[PDB]
Amino acid sequence: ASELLFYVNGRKVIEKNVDPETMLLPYLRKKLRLTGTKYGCGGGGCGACTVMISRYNPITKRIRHHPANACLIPICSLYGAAVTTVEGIGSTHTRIHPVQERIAKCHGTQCGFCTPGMVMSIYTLLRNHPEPTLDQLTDALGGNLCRCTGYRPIIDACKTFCKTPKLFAEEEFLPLDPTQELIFPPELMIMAEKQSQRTRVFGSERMMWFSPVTLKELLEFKFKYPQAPVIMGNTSVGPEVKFKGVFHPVIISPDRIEELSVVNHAYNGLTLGAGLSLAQVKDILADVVQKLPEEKTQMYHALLKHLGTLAGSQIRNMASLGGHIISRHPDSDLNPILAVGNCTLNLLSKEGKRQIPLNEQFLSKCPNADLKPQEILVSVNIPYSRKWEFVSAFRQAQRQENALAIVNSGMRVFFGEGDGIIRELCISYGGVGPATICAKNSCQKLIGRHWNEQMLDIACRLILNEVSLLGSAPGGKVEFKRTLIISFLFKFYLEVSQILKKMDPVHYPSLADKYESALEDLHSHHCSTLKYQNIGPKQHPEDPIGHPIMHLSGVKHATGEAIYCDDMPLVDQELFLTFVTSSRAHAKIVSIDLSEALSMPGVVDIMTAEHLSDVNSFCKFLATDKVFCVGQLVCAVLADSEVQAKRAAKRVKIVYQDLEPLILTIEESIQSFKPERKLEYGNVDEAFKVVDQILEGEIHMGGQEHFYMETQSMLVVPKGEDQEMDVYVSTQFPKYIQDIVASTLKLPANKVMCHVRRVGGAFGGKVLKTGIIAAVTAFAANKHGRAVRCVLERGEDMLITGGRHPYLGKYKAGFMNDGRILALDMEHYSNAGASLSLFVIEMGLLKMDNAYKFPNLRCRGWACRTNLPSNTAFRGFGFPQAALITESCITEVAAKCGLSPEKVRIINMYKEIDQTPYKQEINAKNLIQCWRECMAMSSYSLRKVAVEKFNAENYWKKKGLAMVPLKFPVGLGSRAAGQAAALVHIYLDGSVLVTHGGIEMGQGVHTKMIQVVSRELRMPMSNVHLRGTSTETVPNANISGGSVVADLNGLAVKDACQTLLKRLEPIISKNPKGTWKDWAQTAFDESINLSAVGYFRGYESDMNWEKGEGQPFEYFVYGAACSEVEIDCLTGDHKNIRTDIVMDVGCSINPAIDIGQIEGAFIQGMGLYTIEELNYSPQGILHTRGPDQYKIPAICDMPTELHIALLPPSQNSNTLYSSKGLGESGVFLGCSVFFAIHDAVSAARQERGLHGPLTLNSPLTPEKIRMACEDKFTKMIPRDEPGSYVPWNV
Amino acid sequence: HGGIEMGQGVHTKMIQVVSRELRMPMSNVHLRGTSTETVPNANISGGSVVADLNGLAVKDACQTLLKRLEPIISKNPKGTWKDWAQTAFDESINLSAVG
Amino acid sequence: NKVMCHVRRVGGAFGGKVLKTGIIAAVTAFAANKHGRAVRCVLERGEDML
Amino acid sequence: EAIYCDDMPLVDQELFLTFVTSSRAHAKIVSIDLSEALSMPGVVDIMTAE
Ligand SMILES: Cc1cc2nc3c(=O)[nH]c(=O)nc-3n(C[C@H](O)[C@H](O)[C@H](O)COP(=O)(O)OP(=O)(O)OC[C@H]3O[C@@H](n4cnc5c(N)ncnc54)[C@H](O)[C@@H]3O)c2cc1C
Ligand SMILES: CSc1ccc2c(c1)N(CC[C@@H]1CCCCN1C)c1ccccc1S2
Ligand SMILES: CSc1ccc2c(c1)N(CC[C@@H]1CCCCN1C)c1ccccc1S2
Ligand SMILES: Nc1nc2c(c(=O)[nH]1)N[C@H]1C(S)=C(S)[C@@H](COP(=O)(O)O)O[C@H]1N2
Ligand SMILES: Nc1nc2c(c(=O)[nH]1)N[C@H]1C(S)=C(S)[C@@H](COP(=O)(O)O)O[C@H]1N2
Ligand SMILES: c1ccc2cnncc2c1
Ligand code: MOS
Ligand code: MOS
Ligand code: FES
Ligand code: FES
Repeated sequence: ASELLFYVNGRKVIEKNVDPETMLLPYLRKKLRLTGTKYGCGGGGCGACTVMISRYNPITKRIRHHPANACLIPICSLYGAAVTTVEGIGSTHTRIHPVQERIAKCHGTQCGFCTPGMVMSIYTLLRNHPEPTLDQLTDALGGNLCRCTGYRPIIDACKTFCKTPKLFAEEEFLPLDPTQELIFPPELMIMAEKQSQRTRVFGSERMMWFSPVTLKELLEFKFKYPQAPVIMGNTSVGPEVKFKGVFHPVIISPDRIEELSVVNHAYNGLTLGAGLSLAQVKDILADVVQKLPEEKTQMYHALLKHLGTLAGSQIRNMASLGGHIISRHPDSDLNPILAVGNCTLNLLSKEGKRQIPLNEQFLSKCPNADLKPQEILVSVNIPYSRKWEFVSAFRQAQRQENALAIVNSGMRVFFGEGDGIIRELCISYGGVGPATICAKNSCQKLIGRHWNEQMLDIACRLILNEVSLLGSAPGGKVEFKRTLIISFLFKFYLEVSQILKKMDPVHYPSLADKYESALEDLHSHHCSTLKYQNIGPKQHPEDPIGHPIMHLSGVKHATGEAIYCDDMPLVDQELFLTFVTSSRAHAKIVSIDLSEALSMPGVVDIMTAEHLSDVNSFCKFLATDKVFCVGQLVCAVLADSEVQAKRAAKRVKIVYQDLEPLILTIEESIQSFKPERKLEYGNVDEAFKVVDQILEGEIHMGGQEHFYMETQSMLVVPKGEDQEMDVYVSTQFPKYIQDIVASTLKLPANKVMCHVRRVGGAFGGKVLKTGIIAAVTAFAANKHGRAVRCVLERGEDMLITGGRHPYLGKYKAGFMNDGRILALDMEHYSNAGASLSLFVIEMGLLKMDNAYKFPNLRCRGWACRTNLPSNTAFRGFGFPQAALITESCITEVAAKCGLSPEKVRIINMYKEIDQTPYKQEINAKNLIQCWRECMAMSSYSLRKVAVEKFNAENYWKKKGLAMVPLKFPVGLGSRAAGQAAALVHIYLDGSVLVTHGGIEMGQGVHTKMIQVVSRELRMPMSNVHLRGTSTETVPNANISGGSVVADLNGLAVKDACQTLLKRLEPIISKNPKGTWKDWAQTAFDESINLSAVGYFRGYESDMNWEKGEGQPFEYFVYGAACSEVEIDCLTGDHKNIRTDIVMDVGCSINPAIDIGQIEGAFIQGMGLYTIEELNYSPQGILHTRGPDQYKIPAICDMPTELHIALLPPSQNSNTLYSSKGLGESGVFLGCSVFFAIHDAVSAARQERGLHGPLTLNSPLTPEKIRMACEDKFTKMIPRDEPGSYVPWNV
Repeated sequence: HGGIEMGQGVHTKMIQVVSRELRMPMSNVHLRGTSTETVPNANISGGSVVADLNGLAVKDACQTLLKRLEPIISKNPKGTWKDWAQTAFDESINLSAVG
Repeated sequence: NKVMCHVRRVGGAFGGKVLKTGIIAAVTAFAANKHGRAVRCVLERGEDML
Repeated sequence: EAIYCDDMPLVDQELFLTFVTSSRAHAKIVSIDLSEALSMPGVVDIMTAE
């Protein structure tokens, strides 16, 4: 019956008979046509859907602004609220807001897909803190992920708001005017001013939603519908219904009930209301710890600590305290701390008040200790600590911030009296079972004992007995979890045996000098410097080549006006396509049952391989009789809406029959015929006879998800004449989309056109699978004579799409005692997934050499078919894998030689003039110069001894340092692959329209082409415009990949402009002072054509793989990278302190864009080598929930200090304006972090007496780090027999 | 091309021109329409000369394409257009032309 | 370079789809831009003749 | 199946433009009153030369 009234961007919104299942993110985009708020992941993780919620409190008479993720907000909970969106704060047609201006002009957008989310986080903080500190801004951005920029640009923009040659003019930014901000809509203030008691009701066929606005009403609805969930923030229930198949027919969702918002400062503690957000609790507790004595604020410190790392700011401002406590997540960070602190819950029912303790039995949901079905949590009591009462909280995860815990803990002690006899003890752990667990029996046995090391040894063992983990346990990481449990117990000992020394120094002993670093955690600050050339006096001041010109679409990224593929409006009567994918790794499809699915609401069609017949293949789209991996396409469900399609897809019943063998690993794939790729240089077998030492070793390397922020997206629109299709798709290869769609429809290419304006990141993962999906989508569209849209959710996308190839490298190395590798016999193995990969092996081998001359070399490679998602090409294209393995070989030799890796790197380096394994002459002057400048700027030698100084002084924390050189050759297989084309029109007003085969993915290609046009035609960039990329305008264009897009399309764009000048030479000479409008007009008047095709034939390139020699590369991008880290030997955490990068780029066409490519590549590499990890079960299922969640780098992961230098220009008359195409280059430089961690672990291994075989694999995770730092805790843990259990992973 | 189909059958005549000049069936040629995004600065479709003048421009483009493909066509006289186009791409010869 | 005009076919013209067509398109595009919306203008036969 | 301009599908949220035309051959426009017209259902805007 009730109406849903709220505001969005100042404008009233009324929905009558509203569906209560409607979420805000869909509503904004589809119903309000506000497409700036984006879909990234759909679980609150990435912050792409960040918005501002505003509410008036009629009691306190103040407007409260908080951030939130729109993907989890149900619109029925917005009654009387004011949503603000990226569009709301400014636009190009109104006026640009400063946050929008600065994030763009600081070059903080590349692909731009994360920009609106960043803007709304920044904007929201500024509305609460107009004069902020940088900490407050970076804390707000804790939940905001970016895959392109590396964060530094966004942090520079944040600094401009903080009181305290460049890429951007900070002084030119208009100042923030807090008095001229958006007024909170006055009507909502009037609505709140009358405290209506009317309980609101919304409904549909599926759901009934009750919003009680009083406590009396709330309890009345809790009696009626006892099993209905009380929705507050929807950050627990929301993700469960979204992808754990849960459904609630009745929802109770109360408004701000004053009893649930209580903040009572009691005599013996405080009572916090169940409706308070976690962010509000953090403020309340941060306030009291600053104004009460430390003796009483012990519990509030522990909660503060874990609230600092709990998700990001968006989830904290949504999630409620009561919701946290009641939802009882096993990996809850707060509940273990609450468990140990004698906290009690204030319950309330219709039939009265009640109070129960928050104990292990409550956390394990024992009915007699739980809430009754008819009652609610009103508030929680958290008492003040007494004298000699101490509490600590610990946690470890994949990264420091915005990531679920692997293990966490709360631990309390009580001594009383003052002596050292322990009188109470509660020790709770999370992430080690289905619920939070208290070691009640261990603690009972420890009562009466003293606080000494003899307690620890026994306390560790009976804890290890009590908190048992089966080797098959959910989450995996069993051996690591075991260690963390006792390693936190060790840290707790040290914290307590220190506050005791502080308070009572004569009785208790001082800590061991080397041990003290265990207590301080690894915090952060973000410093950076950017060196580059700035030509110059010779050049015309309006020539834009060399200048740091902002990305053309950058401000539109900031305002949300940039249209990405799904942002295209609803086409009349369009349908939606979604796929049923395989749930088995290698099985026979015995049957499919579409009966229930076909009958369901909105369903137009469901296609199997049968229904595609002879057009189910290219150069198979849907599975036929067998499946060969999880995530393979099986059915295509077509419906009138997205929800209807997803619903019907879940009721498609497929039954399988598993098949042997189930091949998952590379070793398993090695047991018909694979083609070999080989490089022979010198004579390896004779070299092995004349070397001081021989060394065998290997390293495995994990894959990598692309994690483009824009998921796979397309709109396929049939014209309704001559079977014409228009295909709008986020892809890197329009020509391939054209071909596969045309082929599928059995049409000539002239009927199918593919159009691409922009792609929200790609990195290689928007090519082959994109076309398969576009082919299937276009089949449906043609079949039903309707436009069809296919956009994948993040889970589907990661499963359906591939990743980077996992590698295995095997090497046998002969070397001298000074560290010269005179013989090397290399083997590469790529994990291909279900299909072939060999392109990647080839580039692996050709770029394997990197910075080093290997005078006798035998490099061999083989792609390996497994039953996992079919992996694709990735930014780096074999080099990140092939380079790491040679550095691994170098590091193992260094160890045997007693020399540092950097001495072995410099002794094996290519000389100024030298030759590659494939007989190409190279000028490695800039390789050497990059290495030297990187040693100098980083002050390597001085920091080297500072790290050795630290390591000799610290036992439980170590630092490490590494430097790595870069040679990234650029060049495709052949001349035809590197050809490119453009089309340039000059209109009679003098304005220019240009286009070309290249695709904007965030790399700023289109910006560079306008810079090229500006130079060549001698006109401002404002006078040139580009719409996008199309097969209708420029045919037969090659893939946008290989670090050469701007490089090659730039030459074609140049070619077109020069053709136009040749024609206009007569016109220009007769009127030198004339404008372009005059020249264009007088050209038309004299019948001179003002349209021209541009063309570049391509770089000459060849490779004879029989002989193993050729000229495949046009030029070489050189560099070096130094990185420093500190590790936590107890937990396995690490911090990246500093990273210095020097890079030969030739003459940069745009140093803002080119520096942005280095940072992005570097951070994408850093992730690959450290924190990015895909977990697969023994049955080939990808794990995607809990601590198994996949984590790209965040702001917390970004190096604290970052220096980037570009080497002065080098003159290369074979490329566009002597520039070098980077983009892929910097990825490998992130292994500097890998080897810095490798060094740090070696320091702990040397001190402790652990010599010999140190092979750490990539990704170098906290699991791998901590288990490498062996000690009494690693040797102590329980261990299972290898084959006695089935593991969760590997 | 810059010309507009008003019912006078201009587009039909341009495909007839393309069919003669490239020596291919009319079924192998397609036209979608007219656009300032593809062909700039086009004069009015009037004066009894639309097909007349746009036909000469369409002819001009086809001949430009043959000049480039003359090497390709002589080495393989029996070949199809698919073969000639493919081998043109393989040898970095442009297959787009203004008329 | 910001404005593109696309024409697939015309259902007869004979000279009468030039100057007034552009006037109407100019006015129509002013509205579309003003309100940030697609705008369609199709005349009835009486209006058209007048 | 031949698509003419008005045969193009409804674009999402598109508006419609129609003209008020002159009913006199040579006269002065002493005034225009858009008051009733502006208040009526669906009306987004009415433009004069102003
Ligand atoms: C992206 C993301 C990251 C996260 N990261 C972390 C992390 O790092 N660490 C961590 O510890 N947690 C994390 N969480 C979990 C989060 O803290 C909880 O989901 C949240 O605290 C639950 O609060 P809520 O208000 O959303 O509960 P809701 O989803 O609204 O409700 C959950 C349950 O509690 C019940 N309930 C709620 N209020 C009451 C009441 N007053 N009386 C009775 N029953 C009630 C409901 O009936 C329901 O069954 C994360 C969640 C997300 C989505
Ligand atoms: C590669 S040097 C270069 C690069 C960009 C521009 C430029 C020169 N000129 C020359 C002025 C020309 C002379 C020829 C016809 C058009 N008029 C404007 C400008 C001068 C002043 C403002 C903007 C520009 S744009
Ligand atoms: C102006 S003479 C003219 C006009 C139209 C066609 C034509 C000749 N040819 C030549 C065959 C060419 C030879 C060159 C390459 C392509 N093959 C088909 C045809 C023969 C048979 C069927 C259709 C056609 S299309
Ligand atoms: N922001 C952004 N940068 C990116 C990519 C991307 O998808 N987004 N892709 C990379 C890849 S894999 C390649 S091959 C190059 C291609 O463009 P370029 O040749 O102009 O550098 O861009 C790189 N940089
Ligand atoms: N069916 C049809 N035929 C038509 C017209 C038309 O609108 N429809 N316009 C005429 C006019 S006024 C001119 S100028 C010519 C232009 O086309 P052409 O030069 O190709 O004949 O077509 C003539 N024939
Ligand atoms: C198909 C898929 C990926 C590719 C990456 N780089 N070059 C060519 C490719 C062809
Ligand atoms: O060539 Mo980039 O898409 S791996
Ligand atoms: O030239 Mo025809 O439109 S009178
Ligand atoms: S946070 Fe909602 S889209 Fe990723
Ligand atoms: S620009 Fe931030 S995700 Fe691409």
